Amino acid sequence: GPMSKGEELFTGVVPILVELDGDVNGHKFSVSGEGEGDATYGKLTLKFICTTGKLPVPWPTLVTTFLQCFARYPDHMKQHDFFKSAMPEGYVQERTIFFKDDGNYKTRAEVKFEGDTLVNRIELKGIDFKEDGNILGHKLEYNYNSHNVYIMADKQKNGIKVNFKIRHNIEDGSVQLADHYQQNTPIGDGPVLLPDNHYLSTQSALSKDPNEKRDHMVLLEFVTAAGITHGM
Repeated sequence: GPMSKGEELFTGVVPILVELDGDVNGHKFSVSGEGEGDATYGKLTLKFICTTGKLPVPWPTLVTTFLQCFARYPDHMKQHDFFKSAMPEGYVQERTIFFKDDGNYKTRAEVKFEGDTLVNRIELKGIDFKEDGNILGHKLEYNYNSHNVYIMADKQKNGIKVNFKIRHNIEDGSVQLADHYQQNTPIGDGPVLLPDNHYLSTQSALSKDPNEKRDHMVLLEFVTAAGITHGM
């Protein structure tokens, strides 16, 4: 049987909407995204458009901000899926992202069902970026590395927490570190699943739509949970 009501909402393909309101160093920008997710396979397919013009930061720096409820949790781990258990009312996802030797992003997002669509709505505030640094200078390669992140329960606040480092490839062969600190809290009062410590493993591919003239990103992602019971 299902371990939560929300688990049942993800057994097939679900449409996705993403809306981001951004302000980096006083530059305001907006991004809209559309696509589909299939948590049976842990797969996301998304297209984002900057509706205000050229995106003032590199697209790869926003990948983590733009849906962990679509992670594939194997049968033996479904009791640890906090993200689906918060649905349909959803969760708040908050992060500070510290870019080494550069500025920070602060983000607040709500992830929930609106009608039949899973919607991620984000406010982003970026401050203290260098005008000619890797971010505002668009020195990041248009690609993305794979990452394994360590999910832990926050029992006192009835949610989950995670810290992880994202590595962004730079055009000179160096790496720009983006240090993530993340807190997720349920929006509703209902019971949720608080997990044992485990990993989410993510693989992402970035591409372009050949028929899209606007500044945009196509994102394909695969996310799966992996446990550390080590029963052996």
